Amino acid sequence: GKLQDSLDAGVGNLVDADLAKESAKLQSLQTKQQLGVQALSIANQTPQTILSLF
Amino acid sequence: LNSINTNPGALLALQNLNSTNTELAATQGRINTGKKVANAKDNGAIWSMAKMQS
Repeated sequence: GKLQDSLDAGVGNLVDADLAKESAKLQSLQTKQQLGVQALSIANQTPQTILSLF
Repeated sequence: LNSINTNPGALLALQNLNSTNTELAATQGRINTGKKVANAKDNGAIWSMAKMQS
């Protein structure tokens, strides 16, 4: 029984993610995704400026 | 460290709880039987010796 407990604890030490870091990485990726789509929005308007030339 | 899938400390507390449950059951057996060696499982040599002398 103790051996099966130690085995499951070791498999958990190998596979389990550290969720406390995952929350930070998740919200940081969300902020970077919103900044990326927003900067892409600014990127889209560059071609239209030349309409003033004509 | 932080994880959902397993918490080793709960397993360790469960192991200590089962150990104290086993010692408690052994003490309760010494209570009802009235003897520190009432059967072969407790101590075979003293039990067989007392059985022959009885």
